[PDB]
Amino acid sequence: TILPLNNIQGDILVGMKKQKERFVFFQVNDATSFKTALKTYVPERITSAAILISDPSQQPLAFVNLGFSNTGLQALGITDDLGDAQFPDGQFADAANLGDDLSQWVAPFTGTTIHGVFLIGSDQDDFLDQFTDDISSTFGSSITQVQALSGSARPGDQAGHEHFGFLNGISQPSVTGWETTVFPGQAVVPPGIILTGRDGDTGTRPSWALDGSFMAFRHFQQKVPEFNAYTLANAIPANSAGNLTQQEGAEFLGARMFGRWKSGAPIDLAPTADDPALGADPQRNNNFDYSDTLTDETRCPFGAHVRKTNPRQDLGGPVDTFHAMRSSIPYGPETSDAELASGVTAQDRGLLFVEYQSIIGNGFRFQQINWANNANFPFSKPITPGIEPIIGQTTPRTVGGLDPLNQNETFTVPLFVIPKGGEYFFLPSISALTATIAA
Ligand code: HEM
Ligand SMILES: *[C@@H]1O[C@H](CO)[C@@H](O)[C@H](O)[C@H]1NC(C)=O
Repeated sequence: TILPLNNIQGDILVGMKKQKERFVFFQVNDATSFKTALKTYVPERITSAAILISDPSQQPLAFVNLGFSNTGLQALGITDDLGDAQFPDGQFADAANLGDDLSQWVAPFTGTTIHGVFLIGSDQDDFLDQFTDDISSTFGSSITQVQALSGSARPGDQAGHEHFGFLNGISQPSVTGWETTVFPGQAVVPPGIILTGRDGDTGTRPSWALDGSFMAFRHFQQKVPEFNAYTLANAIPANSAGNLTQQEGAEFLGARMFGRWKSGAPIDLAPTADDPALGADPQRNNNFDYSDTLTDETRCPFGAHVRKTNPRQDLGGPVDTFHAMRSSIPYGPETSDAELASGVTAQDRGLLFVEYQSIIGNGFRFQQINWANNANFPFSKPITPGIEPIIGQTTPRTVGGLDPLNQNETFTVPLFVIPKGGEYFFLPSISALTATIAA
């Protein structure tokens, strides 16, 4: 198969990888007028995977992608069942299943009023704002913006790191069907794991849904001073290499919780001390599979974030089904010295989380419920793994094995990641936007 890269919305396959991003959540007021605007908007602004892989000289100053919720499709008279079990009811109706404290959800996510989302990516505020204004001007009164959430990469040497300090966006699946660089340790999967209607997708899709994908969007607020204080209060006293200072033990505990050091070095490869050069090297930073630590936790806890969300050899071999693409971006200001010293969050910051898959229940939702929330996953281990400490949502939030020298010790971890809302969207192919959605 040859994927039509010019017809696939770029954030799905390639990722915008821009320094700034805005999510404009909207409701449709006038379906006919919306469709009329869409037919002029799409060819001019919707950015394909082909554009994202081209030289920067051939790229627009901002990229735009567009997804619809179930109620958005219904509002537009797009009534065919897309074949996904969770998409029709929306994420609010699924939130309790995910383990969410519903009291922390906020409008306009607390229902199914949201009809869709424009994602705008750009390396600069000015261009982000101009392309946002272009949407407002093009669509006019045919839509109402019900929320805009804006994110930004962190500054300086923290570019690409999320707010707890950890380098993000290292490990992504690679799909067959196009010409791409594959790094050592990177999963290679059929395109239908990500793209609806392609090989590997087992969902029952309308023909017009070919080369779309489902987005799980999550708005997470992060509690950074609290996370930092917890690592200091529970600093690991020693590892195989020797005794740790409190600061070293706190850094190590953070790395044990994630499965990677802040630099990106995976603990399976660097189990006792950071290796920043390894973290920065994509030829090496993903080249592990837990095969050296299937039945012990010295090299990596069973319940570390990355191991829970991608179990690699814990599954007994390569498995296509549960991989997904991520295109998340941090939001909010840096954490001040005063904030860190107090140990108490004073500003709103976090992650605008974006995960793409053909089957919501096999990607985001499987990683969340079957794996992260599941105290007995990974299976068949000599010590109960417990709840994933970063995003696991089962109480008590108890995780074992964080101390490599006392693996039976359990850690009860306060929740540092608060879901504030989210939605399930479908991003059609570019042709489907104008030939089906706007018909
Ligand atoms: C604020 C919340 C979150 C933060 C701060 C966070 C942070 C990170 C970091 C630092 C990494 C390691 C870098 C990498 O491998 O790319 C990572 C990996 C990953 N995360 Fe998260 N994450 C969050 C939420 C989630 C959620 C909710 C899920 C899914 C339910 C998820 C799924 C994944 C996956 C699939 C990987 C790659 C694993 C691999 O292939 O080895 N993350 N995340
Ligand atoms: C390692 O730490 C222990 C206390 O936990 C201490 O007794 C020992 O002297 C330390 N080792 C050295 C010599 O650094």
